[PDB]
Amino acid sequence: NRPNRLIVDEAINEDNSVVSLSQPKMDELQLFRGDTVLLKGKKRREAVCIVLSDDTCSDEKIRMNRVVRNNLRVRLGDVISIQPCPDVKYGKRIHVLPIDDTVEGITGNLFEVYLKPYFLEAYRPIRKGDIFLVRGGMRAVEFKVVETDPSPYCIVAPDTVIHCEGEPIKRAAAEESLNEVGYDDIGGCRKQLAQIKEMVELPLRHPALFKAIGVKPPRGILLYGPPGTGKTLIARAVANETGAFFFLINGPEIMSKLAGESESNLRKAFEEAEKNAPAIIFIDELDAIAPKREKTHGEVERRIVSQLLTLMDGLKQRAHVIVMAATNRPNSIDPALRRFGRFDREVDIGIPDATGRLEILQIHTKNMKLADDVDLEQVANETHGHVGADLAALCSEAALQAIRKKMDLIDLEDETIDAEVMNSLAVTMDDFRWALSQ
Amino acid sequence: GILLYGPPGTGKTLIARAVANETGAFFFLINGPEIMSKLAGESESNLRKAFEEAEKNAPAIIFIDELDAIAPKREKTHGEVERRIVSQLLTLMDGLKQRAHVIVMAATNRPNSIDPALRRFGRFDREVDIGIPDATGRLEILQIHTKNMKLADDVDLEQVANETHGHVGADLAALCSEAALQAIRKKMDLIDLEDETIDAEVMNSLAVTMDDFRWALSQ
Amino acid sequence: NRPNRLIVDEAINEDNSVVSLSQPKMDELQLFRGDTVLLKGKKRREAVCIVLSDDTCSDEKIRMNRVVRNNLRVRLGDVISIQPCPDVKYGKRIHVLPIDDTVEGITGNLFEVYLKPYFLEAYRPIRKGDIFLVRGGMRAVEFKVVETDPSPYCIVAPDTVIHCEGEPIKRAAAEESLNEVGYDDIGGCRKQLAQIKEMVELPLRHPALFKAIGVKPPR
Amino acid sequence: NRPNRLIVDEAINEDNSVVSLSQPKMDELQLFRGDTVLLKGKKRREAVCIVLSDDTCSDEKIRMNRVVRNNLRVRLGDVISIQPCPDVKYGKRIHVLPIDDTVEGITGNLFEVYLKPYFLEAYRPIRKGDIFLVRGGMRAVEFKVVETDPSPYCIVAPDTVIHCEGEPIKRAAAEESLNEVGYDDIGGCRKQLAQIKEMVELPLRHPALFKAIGVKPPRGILLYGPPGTGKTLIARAVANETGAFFFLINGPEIMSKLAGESESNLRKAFEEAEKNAPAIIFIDELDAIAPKREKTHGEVERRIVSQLLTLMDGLKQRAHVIVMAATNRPNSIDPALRRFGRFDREVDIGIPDATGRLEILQIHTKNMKLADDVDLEQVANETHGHVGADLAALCSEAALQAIRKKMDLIDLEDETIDAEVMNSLAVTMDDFRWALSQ
Amino acid sequence: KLRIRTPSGEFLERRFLASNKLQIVFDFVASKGFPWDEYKLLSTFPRRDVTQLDPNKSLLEVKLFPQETLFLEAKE
Amino acid sequence: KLRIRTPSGEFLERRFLASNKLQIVFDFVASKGFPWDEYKLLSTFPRRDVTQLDPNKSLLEVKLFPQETLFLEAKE
Ligand SMILES: Nc1ncnc2c1ncn2[C@@H]1O[C@H](COP(=O)(O)OP(=O)(O)O)[C@@H](O)[C@H]1O
Ligand SMILES: Nc1ncnc2c1ncn2[C@@H]1O[C@H](COP(=O)(O)OP(=O)(O)O)[C@@H](O)[C@H]1O
Ligand SMILES: Nc1ncnc2c1ncn2[C@@H]1O[C@H](COP(=O)(O)OP(=O)(O)O)[C@@H](O)[C@H]1O
Ligand SMILES: Nc1ncnc2c1ncn2[C@@H]1O[C@H](COP(=O)(O)OP(=O)(O)O)[C@@H](O)[C@H]1O
Repeated sequence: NRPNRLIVDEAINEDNSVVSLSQPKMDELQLFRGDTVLLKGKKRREAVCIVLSDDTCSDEKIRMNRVVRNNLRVRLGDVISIQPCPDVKYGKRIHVLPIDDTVEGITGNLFEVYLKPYFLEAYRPIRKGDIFLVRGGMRAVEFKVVETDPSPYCIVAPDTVIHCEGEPIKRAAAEESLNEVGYDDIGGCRKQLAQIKEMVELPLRHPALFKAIGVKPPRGILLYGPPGTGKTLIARAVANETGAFFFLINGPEIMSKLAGESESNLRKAFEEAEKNAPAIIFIDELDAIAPKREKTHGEVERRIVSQLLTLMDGLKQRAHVIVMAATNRPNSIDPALRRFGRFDREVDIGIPDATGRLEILQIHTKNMKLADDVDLEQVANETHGHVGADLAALCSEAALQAIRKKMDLIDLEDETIDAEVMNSLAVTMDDFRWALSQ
Repeated sequence: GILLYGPPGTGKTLIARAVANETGAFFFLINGPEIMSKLAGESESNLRKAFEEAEKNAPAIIFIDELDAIAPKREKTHGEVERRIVSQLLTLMDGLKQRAHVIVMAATNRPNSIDPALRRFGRFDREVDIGIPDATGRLEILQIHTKNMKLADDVDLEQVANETHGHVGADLAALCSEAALQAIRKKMDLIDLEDETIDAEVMNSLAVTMDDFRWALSQ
Repeated sequence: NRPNRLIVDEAINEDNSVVSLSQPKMDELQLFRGDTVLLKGKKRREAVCIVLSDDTCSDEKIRMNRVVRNNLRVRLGDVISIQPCPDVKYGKRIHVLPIDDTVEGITGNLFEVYLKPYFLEAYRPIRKGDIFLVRGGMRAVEFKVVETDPSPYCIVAPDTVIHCEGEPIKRAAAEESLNEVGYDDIGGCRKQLAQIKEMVELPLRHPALFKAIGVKPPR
Repeated sequence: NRPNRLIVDEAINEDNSVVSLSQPKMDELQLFRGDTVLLKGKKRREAVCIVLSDDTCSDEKIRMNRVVRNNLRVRLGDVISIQPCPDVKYGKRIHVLPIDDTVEGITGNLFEVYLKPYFLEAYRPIRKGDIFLVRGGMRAVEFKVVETDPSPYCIVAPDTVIHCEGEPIKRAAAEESLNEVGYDDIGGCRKQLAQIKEMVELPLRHPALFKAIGVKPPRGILLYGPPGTGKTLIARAVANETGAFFFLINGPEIMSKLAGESESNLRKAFEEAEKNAPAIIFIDELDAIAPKREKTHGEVERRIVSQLLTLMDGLKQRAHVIVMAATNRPNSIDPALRRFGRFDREVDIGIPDATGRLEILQIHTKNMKLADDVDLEQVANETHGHVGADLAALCSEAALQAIRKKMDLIDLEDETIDAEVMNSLAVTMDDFRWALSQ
Repeated sequence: KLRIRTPSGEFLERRFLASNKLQIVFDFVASKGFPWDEYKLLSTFPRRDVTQLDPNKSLLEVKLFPQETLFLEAKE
Repeated sequence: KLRIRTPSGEFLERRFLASNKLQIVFDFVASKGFPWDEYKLLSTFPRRDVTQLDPNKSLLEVKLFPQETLFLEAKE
């Protein structure tokens, strides 16, 4: 409508305090790099951020991280309003408190470990009632801004007093965990993720439309790839990002149950999804439930496959349920699953390139202090033929080595490390080397 | 008994339902998977029930979808409960009196899929091959599936028909859907103003363009 | 902290009365080959041993057999304190009794079979409340030192009277069987054992850490 | 020391008159965008060009197209000298003549078709004795600058008289065809091409080194990929770009010969290569000569495999011969070929991504007039699973359709088209569509 | 910083802030005997005619690179 | 065009050509009560301290964007 309205898009820069616009749009709106902007979203929520320019950003779109989106209570594809906020005063006193779930087990001075370096010389704009995320000591903590010096907005500047009262707040019902999986946790499947996004856009984000139109939305999406490529991740992310109910069916779980309990659980899954729609069902290890008729020895197994087919077929268009399933290759599974109504769409999540590996490594080192000696590009380059799971494990193994080495040196009075010492602990390239060498 | 043999998506279920509607006959659908999902006798009961119901509301067409699920060849039929079901079907078919005014239509991929007993004199004694369509047929199918759609002048359904080599009806139908949804998706971005999730009117104002088809064909 | 603190490591020499240090560390602590040392561990438990030098021993580590570890109530990877104990007096009378489980079926004079050759010209340092292990006659017997001449420590020297009262003692809850399997019972898998050790170190020996961190340990 | 010396690198911009430097280097040398520069190379050859700035260009390197390299008689990795040339005067009269090979069959006014739009408002610096390349009418013509107004250099400016006398010049021995295959003709195998480049650098470009050192250079490189991925291209390009003798062995050809004639031809190939070293031998369809011992029915076939092994083994390090061979998969060929001395290195040339497809399409439309309606990106996107050969053929088919359509309209007095009308003919998107639809 | 060449090939140098409208550049060329009517301002690599670009747009918006060589030709 | 913020958070605006040495910017901040010794000039997104960058380098070379917000903090 008005040019101040833009469409929420994914973020190139992962800094909580940054939003991105096309230079055209910035010019049009007379915005200068670094200008504090005020963003308005749903539930009359508001947020203040720093604007920068992204070449890739479409003129009608804004790029914001998931922190901002949550604060504005918007999802990807929603519309927001942007206005300048030049009245930003270096506020004197801010009061921030952590959310309980995020700080369980953490036993540090949250200020020194999290808050201090977050805000330090950042000149970060903050608003009351904002929840922000600080990563470190192999964790990520969510803090809510309980009070700010100027009541609406403030810039946390060097002399800004940051106060933590030290009583962890509860999580309100509308507040979503930033520890939930999102697209930002998935690296390397850009194009595939994009396809799936498009597929689920209308059915999940705009269900009503299907009452008005006779066009049939895609019902089943089959994610084929080797193990550890992030198929489960993708499904969960899509659910979270579209705000859809997620029901997990795990092949082994189903097959562990006796006789009808299998099929009951299957039906129940479908029914539950139908009820909490819009919904995504994810079938992990579909090959376990529904192999080819050749490999299907025994009648109980055939019954289960049959049930699944019927269940899929029984999904009405108005049910607003998408079923996503993961398997190794299409040749793994009974071809009936690929019929018109059933898994009619396939996406291939494959082994990533070095570029993708780098993104994956980045994702899995985000809560880690990495020494300057760490060359994730090197790691990316040498880790030929590795899938996400491999890389993730490599990062773990490196961390644990680091910890192991330090635990030996904590033979003095020092406790089992600590949140602080964990935050002081840097994973070094040698740690990665140990892992790669193992 | 009429046996409709063809690859998936050729419109076997369509044909049966159409014939029923056009002749004004009761239509009972038996779906292989559904039957086989049931436990033990519940399978065979449901089979009997289908036949009985049809007999009652005759003239009637029974359609067996995915007949290969109910009645594979004796080789592929591992286990006795499965053999019982095939047997039941044979008996049920045989038990159909001429006076019953019931035709049974069944769909499968190839005659070699199914137990040859089904092709005996009384049983599925007639076969029709519904095959992959020619370009001419593809065009008709595209036309059918764009009938409720506003198509821009740029749309060349003949082009689409020509380039969609080896596509069956289901493929074409899906292509049309995908094109529509793309169109909607594009417009939903522009409805960022004040308008709700489209509308009957805006849906009617929305034209699917050749680019929309192109996106679909390219996907 | 203080250099007297070291990390418990596996033992190259399986003699109950021997602990091993790097020569550097021995020099640093001014320790002479054969010097009796006093080791302090958890539950305020204590033990006295003979120190020797191992080339392979890392400077920050001590090598002790499983006997010692149990007496110090420490496990591999724990920290202990080492101080010299030059006040070791050839004690006159020690009283040792076997643990019941270890002597079931054994029908000898424990002295002649086990105790005598264990201590004989060994000049072994002993402390009260120590459990030691003597191997022979296709068995291994655990004896507890119930009383020593000088109350804390003693060196069992030739003229030392060794007395067994002949009532087998019960096993207290904190006391672990030396007939349990340990790394000392595994030969040939050095490198593989090392890998597994590392794998289980943090999850088994330091579980708490996993509350504070989001890294996933090997399952 | 001296900073005017730079290392010849591949070219991002394919304009004949452009060379690229890092801005740092341009600043260091006080160069302004568009400044005419004089480049000095081997055989005391010289060239004048326009300088621009490439981000990717390493400070110590210069990017120049193959036209320039040839004019400077340098190869990739050579060193050149750059000096400013501000004394360049808009020259009055230049005289250019085409090389015979390039113009065979061309029957146009070379001026209007090639020369005019090349120079038009380009303000191109030219030097006497330069050979430049103009692409059009599904051909590329090489012209030599025979005379220029100011004797050394000139800028061809609007009023510059361009004269073509119309006697095609012969090709001198040092002058290389720009119709020869080079890296610029290979799209999509960036990383693989880079590896091969490194492999052959020292043995082909610096053979002498192997007299001084005892390190063994790679002898055999095995290029594995599906058909049409450009394995033959790669080999020929590498040969051309390194200036090495290229001997082609084609499996079928060898196997067509009777008995010893096979093995003789094999030996001869090796001997010939040895003689004209540094050399690359390329074995096309190696699977024909050397299948696995299982599939090798008959003794004459086994003899040939054996011969090849011995021939490979018999290559002394000082021979300065690299053997490159192409096959579908390593499982195709006798495993003995992968021993230490033999094909000890494998590179996988795979199916290209859309990005690579676009490059390939660009390569194959370079001599073609494409209407504005042509969207090569579209073509690239929709041509999933296509290899280079597929794309190349698509471009041909589109061209020929275009020609076919026009040939109908040339039903008037006009002859079978012409160089001119061919140059006037544009391939349209519909032409591509026809091809894609076929 | 723009280096403009006369049709005789004489270099003319001037610096303008990117915020300056293209008209500022036009006036600069209009200072010498180069009217917008009688003369065109051409760009090479890329090839464009700045003359016909909107004068009100910023030098940044007319996509003129921090350094650009420009040429003058009579609109004849 | 650089917008520099005082430690009190007051915007100071000035335009310099990219060719201008960073020293020109230093002198501008040195105009107000902000000596190089007593005050630092910080950049955010990216995070850097321009104060310590070479004054002789061009504003383009010091990688200052055509628009950049900068901040002043006492070197304490
Ligand atoms: N593309 C990816 N980007 C980031 N992490 C990934 C990716 N693929 C896998 N992982 C990591 O591997 C873990 C296991 O992968 P998972 O989602 O189970 O995939 P799959 O379903 O193929 O086994 C994920 O939680 C994540 O840590
Ligand atoms: N010939 C056709 N004409 C129109 N639509 C068709 C045709 N063939 C297939 N379809 C479409 O594909 C869908 C799936 O085919 P269906 O009728 O179930 O037959 P089959 O049993 O061969 O899959 C049809 O409902 C219709 O949407
Ligand atoms: N590496 C070893 N060191 C010591 N004893 C061993 C070793 N390997 C096997 N043994 C002996 O062999 C017996 C069988 O060992 P066990 O753990 O059952 O092996 P596995 O699980 O491989 O069958 C054990 O009683 C043990 O005495
Ligand atoms: N990567 C590529 N870049 C450019 N052209 C290619 C590429 N791959 C294939 N081609 C085209 O296809 C033709 C056949 O390639 P060729 O070298 O014979 O491949 P292969 O050796 O795998 O059969 C080449 O002449 C070229 O035009």
